[PDB]
Amino acid sequence: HQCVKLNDGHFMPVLGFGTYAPPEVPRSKALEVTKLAIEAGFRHIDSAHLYNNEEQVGLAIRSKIADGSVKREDIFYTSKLWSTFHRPELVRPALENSLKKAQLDYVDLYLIHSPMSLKPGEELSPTDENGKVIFDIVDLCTTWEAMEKCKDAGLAKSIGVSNFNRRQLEMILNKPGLKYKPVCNQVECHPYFNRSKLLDFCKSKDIVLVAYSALGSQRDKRWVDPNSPVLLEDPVLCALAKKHKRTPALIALRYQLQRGVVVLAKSYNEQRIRQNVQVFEFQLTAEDMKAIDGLDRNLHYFNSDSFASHPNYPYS
Ligand SMILES: NC(=O)c1ccc[n+]([C@@H]2O[C@H](COP(=O)([O-])OP(=O)(O)OC[C@H]3O[C@@H](n4cnc5c(N)ncnc54)[C@H](OP(=O)(O)O)[C@@H]3O)[C@@H](O)[C@H]2O)c1
Ligand SMILES: O=C(O)C1(c2ccc(-c3cc(Cl)cc(Cl)c3)c(F)c2)CC1
Repeated sequence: HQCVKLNDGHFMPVLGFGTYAPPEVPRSKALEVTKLAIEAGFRHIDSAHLYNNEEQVGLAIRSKIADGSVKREDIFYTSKLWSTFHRPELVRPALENSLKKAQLDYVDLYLIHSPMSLKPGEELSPTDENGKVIFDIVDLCTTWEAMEKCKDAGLAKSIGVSNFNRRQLEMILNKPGLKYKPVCNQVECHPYFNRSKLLDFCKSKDIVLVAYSALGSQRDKRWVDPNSPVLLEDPVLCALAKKHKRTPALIALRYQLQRGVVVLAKSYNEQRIRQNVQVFEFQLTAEDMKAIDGLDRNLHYFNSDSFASHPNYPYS
């Protein structure tokens, strides 16, 4: 039930529910499982305009609020500005549109989803006559300024970023007249890509690293190489799981918590959802932690093939 204090004074629960499902998963499932996650103890819910599920996620919270299970102030709710909305004048309207879909007065946290700005307009993934995604050039410091206006108007209690590397964080950090540092940076983080260098950097700046694909990602065929290793079949995680008689997933989650990383976990399965809350019931030894440290293989599960050429692609 622990939270971590953010550098603007707000608190964030260290365990979060990921809500993204691919589009073939029907939208009514996001409503169901967000309800199950709250019943199970999740209070930190991660969504995004890209996910096409914020209305369902908002309806889940409203329902659990109306049945007396939680109050609005107990729920930590996250959304993200998609990359077609980086131009500063589009940021407050994008946030306001998310608030209307979810039917909430504020978000607990608003993020820049990705630093790879994209052609503004209505399509989430605008593409040219030759199938290429269409980039756009935007000064992210102006985007950030508009983010800061959103906190001031109280529509976002906290603001942060996602998928930034060190050079992009410093750019916000070294901004003349910077009012609010980012509270966090949400990045792909798991034993095969542990981001120890970035984590050390964010720790020195009082910026929380938040892990996604902490369980090795959904291995979606649009993005993930089928030949890539399966995180949860890893013999060291499996050996550790038997020792504590937990599960591999639970080893992977506990690893992030003990190194001070806030960890997300997606599951659309009732039983696995309730299992993940058990991450608070045990602890790994310092030597288990070193063993997991040695799995790092610089492996990004997400294959960028029209994105590697983006000037702001963060694995450059
Ligand atoms: N900011 C970004 O760019 C970004 C990028 C990616 C993701 N995210 C967010 O963070 C979340 C990241 O997670 P992810 O979507 O990449 O998937 P993930 O958390 O890495 O999970 C991958 C798979 O593990 C399964 N799983 C969950 N619990 C399990 C358990 N106890 N035992 C065995 N398997 C289990 C799930 O399958 P089942 O559903 O069948 O249980 C899930 O599909 C996303 O949902 C999204 O909210 C953000
Ligand atoms: O859950 C998410 O946020 C998704 C996602 C997954 C990955 C990315 C992403 C991938 C690469 Cl290779 C690079 C960057 Cl900056 C973001 C992204 F922008 C969005 C699956 C929709």
